[PDB]
Amino acid sequence: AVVLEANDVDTFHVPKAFYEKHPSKTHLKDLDEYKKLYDESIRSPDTFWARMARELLTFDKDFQTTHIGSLENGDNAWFVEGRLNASFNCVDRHAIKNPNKVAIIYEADEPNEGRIITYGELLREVSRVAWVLKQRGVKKGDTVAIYLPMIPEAVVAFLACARIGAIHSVVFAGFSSDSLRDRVLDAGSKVVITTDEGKRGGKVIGTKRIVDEALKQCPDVTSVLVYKRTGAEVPWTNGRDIWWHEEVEKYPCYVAPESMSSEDPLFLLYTSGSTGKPKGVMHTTAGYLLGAAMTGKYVFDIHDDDRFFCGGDVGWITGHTYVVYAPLLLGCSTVVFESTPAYPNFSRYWDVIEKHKVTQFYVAPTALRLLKRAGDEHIHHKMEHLRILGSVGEPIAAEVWKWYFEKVGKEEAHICDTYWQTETGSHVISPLGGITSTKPGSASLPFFGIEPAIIDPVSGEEISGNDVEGVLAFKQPWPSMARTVWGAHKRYMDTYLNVYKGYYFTGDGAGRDHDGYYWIRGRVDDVVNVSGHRLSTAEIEAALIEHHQVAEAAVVGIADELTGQAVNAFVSLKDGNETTEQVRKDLVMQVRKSIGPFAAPKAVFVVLPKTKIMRRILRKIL
Ligand SMILES: CCCOP(=O)(O)OC[C@H]1O[C@@H](n2cnc3c(N)ncnc32)[C@H](O)[C@@H]1O
Repeated sequence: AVVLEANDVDTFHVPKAFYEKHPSKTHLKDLDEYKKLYDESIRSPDTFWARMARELLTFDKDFQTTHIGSLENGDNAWFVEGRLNASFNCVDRHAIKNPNKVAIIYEADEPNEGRIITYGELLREVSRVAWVLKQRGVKKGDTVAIYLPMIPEAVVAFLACARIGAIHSVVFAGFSSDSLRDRVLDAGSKVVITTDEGKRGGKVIGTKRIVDEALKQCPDVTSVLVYKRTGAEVPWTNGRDIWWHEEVEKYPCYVAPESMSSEDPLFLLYTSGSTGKPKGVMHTTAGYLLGAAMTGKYVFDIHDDDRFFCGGDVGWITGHTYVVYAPLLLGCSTVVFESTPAYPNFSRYWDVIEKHKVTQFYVAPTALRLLKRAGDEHIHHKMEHLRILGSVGEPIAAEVWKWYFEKVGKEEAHICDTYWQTETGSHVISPLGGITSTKPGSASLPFFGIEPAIIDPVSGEEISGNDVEGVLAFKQPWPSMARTVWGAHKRYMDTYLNVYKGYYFTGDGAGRDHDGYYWIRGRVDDVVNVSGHRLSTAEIEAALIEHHQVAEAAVVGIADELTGQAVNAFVSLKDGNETTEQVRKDLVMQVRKSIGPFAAPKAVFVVLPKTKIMRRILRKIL
């Protein structure tokens, strides 16, 4: 009984109403077909992933070799001779079948201020922005920084970069000017797409003013594409800044999509790591797109006429994979939500679902716990078409699971706790919608092409059998796996492939129970997740140490109901001219200037245990 977190927890089947209220049948017949297809995906993956790639993707030129490389050397290449384009698979091929089919369902910050975009309209707007970038010097292989909020213009900026072969480096709207500047210089981006101002939950985000303050140290940026979101008077540097609505009307509504290799870099997504500077994880085209289409088809049970809603932001891989690519690849409607879960009221999430007849909802448990405390007077909507409920970022608690199952799902929808990371590109351990039975707090079985292993951290040896515990690792590579860390492959190898040779190291502790289910126990390294943002404790410590009156700094993350994790900072202060309260206030703002407002610590305590600072003694006292 080594796995104590699985003691007495029971299996939860798919509700009988799921099958009764289903428009069609699910993609897999039963649980055995999963096992049959899963064992095929790990025994002979070369034949498996080849059949899947041609069913879900349409290539310019066919491929011959499914996979070469290994995890030992970090030289993985998938579908090496194939050629394709991301914009074609997301827009063009669906617009060819029927251009009047809905692609994007835009729900603006204020209710009843959105719009509905068809695949034909999406192809035109993507083609126009593609032309604007081409006429601004964007060539194949260049990087473009996307500093946009959750407006439909963000999805257009994604595929416009992919249509011409550019590499889009999306920066979460709300990072400080210093964070944006660093992500621009590291990727060498010469073009940046942004808005004049942002509108989230009634508050205004001065995006354009942040970009201006960031570009003061980014000289190589020569083009800024600004979209008029609020129309407020914003600083304008002429010759460099250009208005979206002005430049868009100059160029044709169609452009030919650049043929890309399977292993051409598709995008960069900068992810905070265990140490040093935030590193830009890279994903190629064919493998990543196949990962998104596969998980959408089998985890979320996405069909043609479905309406998909993911609460994640585009600044995160959740919005990358499941707001943009996975739904559009499969040809359904994706909901682009610009507001907060509690604006103007706590029923907003469900207001959108009922209005747009959403079939699949994807939320973080941190947002569920906040709405659960508010009261059940807000969730009185029928939400008749809600079929798959998804959680991400943390294991869903048994009490939160029941609320998600009864109030939202009406005891008729399948809850899927999906475990994955930015470097996985898509779900790796998750239940299959309408197939896999679940356990509250467990991520259920692994996905196709995911061979998980429990590793003894001290011994570095794999622990076989069930009812085992250790750290989580993958034995063989999968198509969606990240290919490198931009500008630092050595850092990529040491972080993910040199910890346990022949394995991919997730950086999480895990356990496997008697039934074979997996239980994610959280990060092993110095990494925390606050409000959906992945932060490094070492990075926050460096910002605090920069203060002239901070001798040393120590930051540790503990559990928190409001934001998943809470960053608590221990600081040592020399004598100074201003009091501790002023320094305490000045220490929080200093972190906001380096990283952002969300990186602000919950509390700072002027105090230092050492032998090497013991993080455990600092956490346990809290
Ligand atoms: C994909 C969400 C955002 O991705 P990021 O790369 O920012 O963070 C991934 C990490 O979030 C946790 N995590 C994510 N999903 C779960 C999950 N379902 N259960 C437990 N922990 C989870 C795991 O520690 C993981 O290494």
